[PDB]
Amino acid sequence: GSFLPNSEQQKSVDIVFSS
Amino acid sequence: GSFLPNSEQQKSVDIVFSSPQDLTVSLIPVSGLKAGKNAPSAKIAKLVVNSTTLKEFGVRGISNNVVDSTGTAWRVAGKNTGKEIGVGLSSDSLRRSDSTEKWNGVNWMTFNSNDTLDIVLTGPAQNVTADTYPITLDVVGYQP
Amino acid sequence: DLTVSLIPVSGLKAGKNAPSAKIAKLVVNSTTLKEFGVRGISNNVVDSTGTAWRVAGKNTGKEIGVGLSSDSLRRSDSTEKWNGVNWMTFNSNDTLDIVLTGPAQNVTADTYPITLDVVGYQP
Repeated sequence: GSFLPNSEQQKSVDIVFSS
Repeated sequence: GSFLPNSEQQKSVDIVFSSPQDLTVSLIPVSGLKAGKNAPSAKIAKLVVNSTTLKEFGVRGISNNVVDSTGTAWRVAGKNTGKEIGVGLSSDSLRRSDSTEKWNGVNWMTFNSNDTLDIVLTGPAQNVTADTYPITLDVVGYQP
Repeated sequence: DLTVSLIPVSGLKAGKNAPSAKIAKLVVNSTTLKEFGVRGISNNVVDSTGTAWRVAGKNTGKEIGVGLSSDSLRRSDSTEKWNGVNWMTFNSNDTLDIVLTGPAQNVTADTYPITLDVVGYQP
């Protein structure tokens, strides 16, 4: 039971609905 | 009777409930998405998590307006005009989830590190506008 | 002399474990001697005969109860003193389980040590 900040990872992407 | 002191022996072993564990991370937009009245549960992104049969990972919603204690329900504002839209993990993915874990008290929702958890516009439907909307996810090796 | 082997049980579960869940199996074979005495060894032994003691999680530093099973204590031949210090004796070429003493304990998801002094005896 625990958490490794070593693997606390961030990730972002851009979505685009067309119209 | 008697005890032989030369035959005494200290023997020792360890019992192992091995918490340790890790995970992998990547995210992909799916193309061919349109403005206006989208469907309920319409998939717009895909968190990819797979590896050497690794066991759990933890994830949250990351934005200006996160709206839950457990983790994994948030809203995102656009770039061009700035209307808000609801986003979230899918209703199947919340049933795949494994637990609600409390890193020193901070909740995280957990998932087997063996999936493609799909992201959806959660609700009733939303009349979305032709505009950009970023998403962000922090992902962590929650250890069982 | 004696030939000892202590064997961990596999498939154990983090957190709430079965009442007396089996955690290890002491083995003591010997050609010459009919019996052996045994005690456990730790920073907090909890009875006079040394068969109930406590040990702790290495990664997290928290305790668990450990000891010989209520079946295993009833296989003893006799309680015998070695200059006043007790040792429950048991027949050689036999196996004795180790269990989580007390009710369904909570095992805090870690690694735990065990240490046992075994000694021969000749009735």
